[PDB]
Amino acid sequence: PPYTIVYFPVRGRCEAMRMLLADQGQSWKEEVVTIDTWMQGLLKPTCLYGQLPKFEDGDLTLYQSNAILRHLGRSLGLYGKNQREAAQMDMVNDGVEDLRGKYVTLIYTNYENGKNDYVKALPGHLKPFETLLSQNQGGKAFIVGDQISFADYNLLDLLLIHQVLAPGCLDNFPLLSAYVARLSARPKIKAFLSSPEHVNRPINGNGKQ
Amino acid sequence: PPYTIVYFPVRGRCEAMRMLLADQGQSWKEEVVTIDTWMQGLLKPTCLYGQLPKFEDGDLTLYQSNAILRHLGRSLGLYGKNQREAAQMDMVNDGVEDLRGKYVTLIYTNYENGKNDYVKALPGHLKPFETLLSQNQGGKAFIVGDQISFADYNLLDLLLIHQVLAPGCLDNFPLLSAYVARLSARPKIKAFLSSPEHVNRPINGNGKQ
Ligand SMILES: N[C@@H](CCC(=O)N[C@@H](CSCc1ccc([N+](=O)[O-])cc1)C(=O)NCC(=O)O)C(=O)O
Ligand SMILES: N[C@@H](CCC(=O)N[C@@H](CSCc1ccc([N+](=O)[O-])cc1)C(=O)NCC(=O)O)C(=O)O
Repeated sequence: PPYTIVYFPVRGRCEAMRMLLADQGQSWKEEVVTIDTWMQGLLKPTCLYGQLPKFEDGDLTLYQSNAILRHLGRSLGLYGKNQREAAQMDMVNDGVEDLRGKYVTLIYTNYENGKNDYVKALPGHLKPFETLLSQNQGGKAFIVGDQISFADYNLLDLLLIHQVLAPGCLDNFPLLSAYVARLSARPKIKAFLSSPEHVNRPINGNGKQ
Repeated sequence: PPYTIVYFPVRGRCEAMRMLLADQGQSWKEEVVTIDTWMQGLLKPTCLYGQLPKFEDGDLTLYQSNAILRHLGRSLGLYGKNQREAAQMDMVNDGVEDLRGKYVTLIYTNYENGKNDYVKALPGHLKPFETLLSQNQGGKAFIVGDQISFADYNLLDLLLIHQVLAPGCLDNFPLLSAYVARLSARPKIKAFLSSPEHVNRPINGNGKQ
């Protein structure tokens, strides 16, 4: 510490880590970068890959949203209790990323014509997560193990944004519906989901949701 | 152990882990699944996400190529010496994945028309890796730290396949050119790169390279 998040004035690839820090009683400094500030002309600070977000933990600067999640997962003890749980948590997080990549592609490159085809193929992509829950204590606890991990926060966010995209996409998935209701019920998270800084902030950076 | 890899008869998303195991004196069992075997019916829905590869370490089954790399990175001690190096190794591996995703998109969905545009934008994507090397002992050692990690194996593979795609794409990058020559010089890897099981195996699953 201290923690600092540099990103656009949207949820996107930072709402997951913002939920993690908030649930673990942590506090961070929000540093906004408008699209005007980003793209305008000759301006280049030191963006490794040229994109955002950028995280700062004490005197450690990091890039890549998932690399940041795994960092907080190691330092804050949210990466399982053994090798098996660690590997399974990566397998799950990667699956979440694959679907998140598709969602981003839809919103930014083919929202109008692709929406119908996306929502139609969606139940096929959400099914694996449903299967994972049943295999672990009947989906009573978390995606992997007994305690909450970084994978749970990323998965929760993926499902929350898909409920806005497709209103009843979880109806055919009992476990996933209860899983979202359960994790949202947690006092720390609930406070965040009902916070002005979260509500007033749009999901994506183009008005499409 | 024992180690087992289930995948298509191509390099693709498994040549990196095959180099890692080979360099660490490990031995695995190769289990091939033809495209014909893929299209069947009842004997098919057994894959978590519905894709490959599938790795087996003793009595631990895993999916997602990157999750498998990180697993071998923890058990075989190829994940750095501290938190900083671990986070930086993830940041690098994720960058490699982003470019690998683009490469796969080109080869399978737009090889004919997209090739020229890809090769033209390529030097902009390889630049970050060049910058990383100079920042670490002038690119004398490895991508991160003093010892070889899983990130190095994945990066080496990404560059090797891009040299086939675009013959002189590394000419403008001194450090990356020496980095590939150095890691390829390693006796264990060199033996693998000159092995029949590797040579006779095509890079992608559609004849395009
Ligand atoms: N693999 C990377 C991808 C990072 C990424 O997508 N970065 C985007 C922001 S997320 C998507 C996004 C982009 C822009 C806005 N906006 O409001 O302007 C909102 C959301 C970016 O920097 N875009 C600008 C650029 O490429 O130069 C990661 O996970 O960190
Ligand atoms: N994010 C995942 C992606 C896995 C993946 O790309 N799986 C592909 C194989 S790699 C690319 C590939 C595909 C097919 C062949 N082939 O010879 O038929 C070769 C390579 C697959 O299962 N494709 C079939 C399907 O989607 O059902 C990971 O890294 O594991």
